[PDB]
Amino acid sequence: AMLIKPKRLQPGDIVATVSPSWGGAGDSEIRWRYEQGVKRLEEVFGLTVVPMPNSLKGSEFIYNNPQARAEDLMTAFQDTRVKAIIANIGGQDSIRLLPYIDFNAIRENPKIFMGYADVTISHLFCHKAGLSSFYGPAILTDFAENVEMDPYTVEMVNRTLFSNEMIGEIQPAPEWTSERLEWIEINKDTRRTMQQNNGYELLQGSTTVQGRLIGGCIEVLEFAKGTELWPEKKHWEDSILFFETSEDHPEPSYIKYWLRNYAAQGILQKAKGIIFGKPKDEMYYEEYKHEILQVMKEHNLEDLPILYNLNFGHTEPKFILPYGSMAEIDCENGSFSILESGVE
Amino acid sequence: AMLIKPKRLQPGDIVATVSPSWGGAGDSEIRWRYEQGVKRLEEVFGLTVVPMPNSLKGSEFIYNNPQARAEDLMTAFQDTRVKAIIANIGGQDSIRLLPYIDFNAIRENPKIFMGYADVTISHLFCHKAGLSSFYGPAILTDFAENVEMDPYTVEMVNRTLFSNEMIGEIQPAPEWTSERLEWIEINKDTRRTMQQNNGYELLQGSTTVQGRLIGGCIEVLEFAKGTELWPEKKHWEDSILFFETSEDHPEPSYIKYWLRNYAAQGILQKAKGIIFGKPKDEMYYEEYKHEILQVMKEHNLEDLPILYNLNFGHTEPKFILPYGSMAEIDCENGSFSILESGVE
Repeated sequence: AMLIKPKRLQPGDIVATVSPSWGGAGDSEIRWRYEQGVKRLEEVFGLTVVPMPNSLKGSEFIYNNPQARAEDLMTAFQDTRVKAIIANIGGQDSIRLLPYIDFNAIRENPKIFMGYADVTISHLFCHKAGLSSFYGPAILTDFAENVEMDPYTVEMVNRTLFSNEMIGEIQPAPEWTSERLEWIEINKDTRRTMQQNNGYELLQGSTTVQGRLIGGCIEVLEFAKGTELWPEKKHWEDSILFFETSEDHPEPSYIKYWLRNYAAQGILQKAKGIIFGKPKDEMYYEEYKHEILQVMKEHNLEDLPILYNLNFGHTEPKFILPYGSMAEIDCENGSFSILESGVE
Repeated sequence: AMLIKPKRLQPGDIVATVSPSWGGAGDSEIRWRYEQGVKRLEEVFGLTVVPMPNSLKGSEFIYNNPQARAEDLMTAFQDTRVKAIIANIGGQDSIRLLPYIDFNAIRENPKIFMGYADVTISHLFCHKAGLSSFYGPAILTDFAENVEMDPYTVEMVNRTLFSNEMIGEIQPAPEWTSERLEWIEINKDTRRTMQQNNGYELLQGSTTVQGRLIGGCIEVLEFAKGTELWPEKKHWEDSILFFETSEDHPEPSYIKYWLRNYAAQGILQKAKGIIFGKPKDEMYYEEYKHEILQVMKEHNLEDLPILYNLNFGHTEPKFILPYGSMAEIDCENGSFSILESGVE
């Protein structure tokens, strides 16, 4: 392993919230939702939440100030009190933070960093600095789930961040949702409709493979390709890639194009296996499988283990993927496991 | 200059035709269209046209055999009798040729290579080999135009490939088209409806900049990012970038993402100017403008000269852009010029 494993959380610890992308958490009509997420962090996990100075100044300020976003991260990391850093929400332009990041400040201050979607860029900040981060729940989307948090997400947070024991087998969620419910306070007492779940889907493969995890939102990863933010070649060696599609529902052909580029970099030929998150609203659920299998066929990778319909990405509930942690794709059973603890 | 300038073309010369991407040129109901385009090269320019062994074996074969596609490319170069190579048509999967390219075969045999769209990847083959190639007309799209080749396209071919004089100023075409007329022989005497062209639009800038051309199809350029097919850092210094959208009609927001990536690589900061080809069907004509200007605003580049609606790309008629040749954007006169000769 080439990534520092951060120390586990425990009640009483300080957790900093940041807005590395969209600054919507500071907005007047979305603020209620942020405070609700904070409320769950304090009550369900016994944590203390401290927002970094610029993280709530509104989406207008934060957009025009990518520099202000970066120093929030630096402030959060350089603070020895802060034990974990959780992104409020994704967005789309956190790549503008690139020339303002002190990677050394991350390397010297190892701690839990969590988020997904566009926060993937921030995960590449930690990765390059040599720090293992966590692809998982964000404040506005997961910790602020109306009425009550999903027991599945809560369980997975306890196992990955609050326990130093091996995570192990990851079971599919009993139900799932991606239903659109506007973040206006009039809806805080309304539950979201849950669709029943199917379980994991094995597209191809017939052996049990083991590799370290790397990847994220497949759209967002394109933003960093060709840049200095892109991980070294040694990181892709013997790896389990995880991809997931965003809320914008990318056309099946774009999934094909992007996978073709991973083969052009030689990444797909290095992988031990691949896992895919559940598409939002299960849109293009069948079309995506066609394009994935076509690419593997085009590049003679028809024996590379691929798991489908996992509970991570733009669908709730989620589990947590620690970057660099050893994972396992059991084709014989169609199961997925993380063969170590998320935290030291 | 860092790219080798090929020898000029003259009557009697042998021109090779290749299918680096879609191999539909050899299909039984399209072969007529190939022969029509060849007929013009033989009669208008007085050239001898020779098909490469695998280039007319059909779309299905050529799709399943990217190595055979590369073997055609290597054959055309290594044969000292061939003075020019012209792609038949674009596609989407020419990136799959990469594992079969001998770059030493290209740099030991400098000659004219011309094409566009997905043939951008093949231009990067020449680019890495150190050869100046020509972003322009292909066989099936331009030369095989029904009833008659557009004089504008014919003029620019003679001014770029047959003449070792300074190309000079490129004037906008009076009319334009990208109408979908099916390539079946019954439609051969039916002409395509033309649209009116309103000239070049300067989006921003007020200076006179000079730089060497580099770019291509902005969608296809994405295929090569992060790969060893991506041009060295020295090639992006003091450059005039040319981008163009394909027939897929990419979302305006995707144009924003890609330009953000160029800004994250530091490419946009090193640019002397940027030019954009007319999008197909002029779809998202005004939407693209906003996204282009929004990106420049995000990175403090609002003084960077940007020309819009030039006559290259997925629209007929076309002019030709030699990679690496010294170009110029005159914001005062709102014009575009090439201060070099396309051929030696």
